[PDB]
Amino acid sequence: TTYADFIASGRTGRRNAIH
Amino acid sequence: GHMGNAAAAKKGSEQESVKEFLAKAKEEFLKKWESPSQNTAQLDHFDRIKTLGTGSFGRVMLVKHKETGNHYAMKILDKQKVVKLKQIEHTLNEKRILQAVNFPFLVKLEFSFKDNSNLYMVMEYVPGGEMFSHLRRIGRFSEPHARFYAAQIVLTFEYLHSLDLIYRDLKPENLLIDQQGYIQVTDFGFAKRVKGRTWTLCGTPEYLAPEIILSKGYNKAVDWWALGVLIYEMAAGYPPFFADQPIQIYEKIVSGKVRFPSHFSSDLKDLLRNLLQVDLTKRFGNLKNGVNDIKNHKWFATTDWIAIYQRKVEAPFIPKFKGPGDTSNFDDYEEEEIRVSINEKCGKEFTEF
Ligand SMILES: CN(C)S(=O)(=O)c1cccc2cnccc12
Ligand SMILES: CN(C)S(=O)(=O)c1cccc2cnccc12
Repeated sequence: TTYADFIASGRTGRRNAIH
Repeated sequence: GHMGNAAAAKKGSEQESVKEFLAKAKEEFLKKWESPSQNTAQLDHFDRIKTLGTGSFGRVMLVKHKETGNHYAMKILDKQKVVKLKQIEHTLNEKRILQAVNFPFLVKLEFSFKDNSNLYMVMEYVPGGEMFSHLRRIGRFSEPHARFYAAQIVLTFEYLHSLDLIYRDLKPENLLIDQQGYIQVTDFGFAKRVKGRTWTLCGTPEYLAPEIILSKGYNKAVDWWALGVLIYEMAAGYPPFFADQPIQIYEKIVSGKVRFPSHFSSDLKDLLRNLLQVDLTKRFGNLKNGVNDIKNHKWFATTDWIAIYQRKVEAPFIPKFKGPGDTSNFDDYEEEEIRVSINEKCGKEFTEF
C-alpha cells in the first residue's frame, strides 16, 4: 500500500529543515 | 452564476472587510517592526521545568515565571552554536518578526533577553503538543478535522503574506495545538520579508515547492504549495511526496504527478491539484483572485472564515490538558544544564537581539 511505502521510506519521524 | 445576489454581495463585502483588516494589520506591524522590544526579562525570573523540544540551535523548555506563576516556552539558543550554524540573520530576523506580528494563530513572544552565552525567546506555552504527534498517533485526520486546521493556516498565510512575509517552513512539526484545539504557528527562522522574489534554498524536503527545488527565484506561492502538502498529509496520514532520500522526494515533487488516497473527497482532490500545481501561473493563491481562490473553494464551503478567526468554532479535537504546567503532550528529551559562561560570547553578532 501507499502507507506501507511511506513506512518503508523511513521518513515517518520529525523532519529537519534542509542544511 | 454559482452565487445568487445575496451570496455574491455578502462574499464581496467580506472580502473587502478582510482587505480593510489587513491594511490596518500591515500598519501596526510596520510600526512595531521599526520600534522593536528588547531585554524584557532575565533568566532567574523563571524556573526551568522540562525540555519540550530540541534542535540544532538549542532547546525549548517549559519554564514558570516566578512572580506570576505563568508557564511559558523558553527557546534557548547557544550564541556560538548559532554563529557556527550560520544562523545569525535568521535568529535576529525570527525574533524581530515574532515581536512585530499579531494574529490569533501565531505564537506570541512574551519576553526576550540574552546573556553571555545564550539568547532567550520566551513564548506562550502551547500545551497541546505538536500537530505532528497527534497526526501520527491518530493516523490521519478526517476531512472536517483537517479543514479546521487548514482554515487557520489559510488565514495565517493571508495575514503573513499581506505583511510581505513568506513563511517557508510549514509542517505538522511546526504547528502546536493550544488548549482550545486551535493552531499556533511557531518557528519563523526561515520567514522573510519578500514583496517580490527570493532565492534561498530552505525548508523541509517533503514541503518544498518545485520552484525552490529548481533553484528559481520564487515568491509567496511556495507557502500555498506547502499548504497543499500539509492538507494532503493531515488528511492522508502521509505526505504526497516521500522517498528514502530527499533527492528522490524532489524528483517526485517536480514531476507534476500526485496520487490521492481513495478516501479523499473529490472536493479535497480538486483543491490539492490546484495547490500542488507545479505551474506557478495556475497555482491557487498565486492568481489574480489571490487567496480568495482558496477560501472560496468548494472544499471550504462549510468554513465560516470569520468564526474561525474569532475562534468561535468548536474544535474537532481538544488535547488532554491536566493543568497549566502539563507537558504530557510533549515527548521526553535529555536534560542539559544551562551554563552561562563568564566570557561574553558573540557580543557583536547579536547586539540588536
Ligand atoms: C515545537 N515544540 C515541541 S517546542 O520546540 O518545544 C516549542 C517551540 C516554540 C514554542 C513553543 C510553545 N509551547 C510549547 C512548545 C514550543
Ligand atoms: C472580517 N474581519 C475583518 S475579521 O473577521 O476580523 C477577519 C480578520 C482577519 C482575517 C479574516 C479573514 N477572513 C475573514 C475574516 C477575517
